[PDB]
Amino acid sequence: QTSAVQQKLAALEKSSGGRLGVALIDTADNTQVLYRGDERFPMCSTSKVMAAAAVLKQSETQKQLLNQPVEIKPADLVNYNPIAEKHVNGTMTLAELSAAALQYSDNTAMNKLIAQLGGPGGVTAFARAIGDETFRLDRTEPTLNTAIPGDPRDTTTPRAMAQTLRQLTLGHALGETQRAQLVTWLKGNTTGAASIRAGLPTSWTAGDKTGSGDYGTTNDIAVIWPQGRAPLVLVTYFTQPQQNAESRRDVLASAARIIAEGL
Ligand SMILES: *[B]([O])([O])[C][N]C(=O)/C(=N\OC([C])([C])C([O])=O)C1=[C]SC([N])=N1
Repeated sequence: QTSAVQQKLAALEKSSGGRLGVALIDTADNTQVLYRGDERFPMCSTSKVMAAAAVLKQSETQKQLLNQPVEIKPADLVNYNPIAEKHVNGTMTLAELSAAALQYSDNTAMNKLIAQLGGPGGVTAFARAIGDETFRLDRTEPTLNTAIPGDPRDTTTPRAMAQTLRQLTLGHALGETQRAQLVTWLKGNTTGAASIRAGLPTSWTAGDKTGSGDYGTTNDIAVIWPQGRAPLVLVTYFTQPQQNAESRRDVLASAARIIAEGL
């Protein structure tokens, strides 16, 4: 079946010239709305939620892990390091790295999370441990953002990422204190007002993690507390046919608005 909402998303996609993937979970009734929900998309920085969550899981058995210092060296800097460059020849704690990765999309910070987990496969292993059979992280920053059409590296599906984000932020994949920490981090994101949240009333509370990469890849994953009802989880992924395509956060906002309309 094709619902009215799915028809509108396809219309949006046609006008956009790219490929759009959407997955909604409404936690009031657990119902789902998907558009290309089982197609793979490059995650880009939306993968940082899984990495941060994996380190939060490690911290459940190490009370001091989030305060553990990690050395930042000049050679560690990559393409986008707004927080880590302040700490070169110094240290950042794993909490500071997590916050920088999530709230500023610092890529050096992400590489330190990946290293703490033993490499990209450590992030994938955590995904599997919490029931996500789809997620895969294969590379570090910055090459995990190449976003080449047809490449399975560093991809997931909208369906899988919505389910995982629900389990991490509203369910019991993490301990209570760690879940709260992840939600606090996402709610303090600085990069998201033009993406999913631009399509929802600005008055609704939400947290999100954006992603950007080559092929004009423009992504967002969000947990949303709408006024008067149970939270939503919403994934919007978008990627374009040209390697040097421009960002299209407006397409994510438009997808979110269509979903909101549909409630
Ligand atoms: B993540 O997807 O937010 C990390 N993003 C990147 O590394 C890319 N751009 O990030 C900045 C510079 C902050 C931006 O302009 O979006 C990136 C990697 S490949 C590419 N074309 N853009």
